[PDB]
Amino acid sequence: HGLVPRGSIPALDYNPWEAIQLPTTATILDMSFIDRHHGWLVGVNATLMETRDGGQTWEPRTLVLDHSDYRFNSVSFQGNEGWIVGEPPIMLHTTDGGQSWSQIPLDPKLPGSPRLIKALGNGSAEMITNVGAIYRTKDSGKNWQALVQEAIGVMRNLNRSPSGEYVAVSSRGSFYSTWEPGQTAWEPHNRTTSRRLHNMGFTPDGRLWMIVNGGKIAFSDPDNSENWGELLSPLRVGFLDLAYRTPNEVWLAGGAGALLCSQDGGQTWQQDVDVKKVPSNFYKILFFSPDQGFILGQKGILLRYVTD
Amino acid sequence: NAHNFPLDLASAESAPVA
Repeated sequence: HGLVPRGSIPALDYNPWEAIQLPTTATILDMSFIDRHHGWLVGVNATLMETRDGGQTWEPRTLVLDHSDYRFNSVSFQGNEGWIVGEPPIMLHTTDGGQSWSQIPLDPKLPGSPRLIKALGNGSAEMITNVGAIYRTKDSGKNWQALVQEAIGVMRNLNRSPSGEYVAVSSRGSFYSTWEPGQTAWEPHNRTTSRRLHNMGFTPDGRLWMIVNGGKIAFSDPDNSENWGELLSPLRVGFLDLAYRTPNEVWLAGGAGALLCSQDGGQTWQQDVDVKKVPSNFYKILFFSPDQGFILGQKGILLRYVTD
Repeated sequence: NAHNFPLDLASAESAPVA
């Protein structure tokens, strides 16, 4: 499996990723860690699993819900306080590291369905819905206040910056929108390529990155977050996520076992050929530290970063 | 489609699920 022919892009000398099969065929959608060893992952069909060895092994945790059809979209821990949101609207909360969980009934006025929750610690969190509504709680989810008043269309692939900014691609990739605290509305931006936008996020140096249709990426101008550099073609395949491990080491995950690494901040790319054996799209890269990282696949497949 | 969002939400009391 995964034999790559001569003439491909240069190969990485080393493979730091190990494939793990979870005790499920459910697709995993998000993961969050309390500390270096204790973490949680969530996915489709209300899948919830816990690790206590840093993600080498995972155990399912039983929940008693009214049904098991929920898609758990996002999980976030800050210390022992953890939150999960999913669709159709559901929110779960823990204050003891996930020993016990409570369902927080969501106000039926909630606009759209939850797509992301961010734990801020000590009773605070913010939640974003697929229509770009943003709500903050400070009292463990009893009350929520809107942080934005207005938006356009359905958002996709929400990403949050270290300072609490958000960027989102529209549901058809025709444009993207940004928001930062104090804005009453998202601000939409026209895309700069013919190719439809698939995903966008933040670099560790205050820029945006974007993945566009046809296996191309680009980075915004440091002088001007609204000017974009030249389109790059890492593989000369569609890409699904991009994530930094360090300021200069970038990983780029795509369909059918495609996984590339750049050690020069995105200038040149090398293929991790070893993971091409694994029969899965790579949907999402999560680095929790320079040493600890996971890639979410299908059918209960994860890749785990081993420090080497 | 433009949307205008409720400014405040409130949650009923939580129920244990685990």
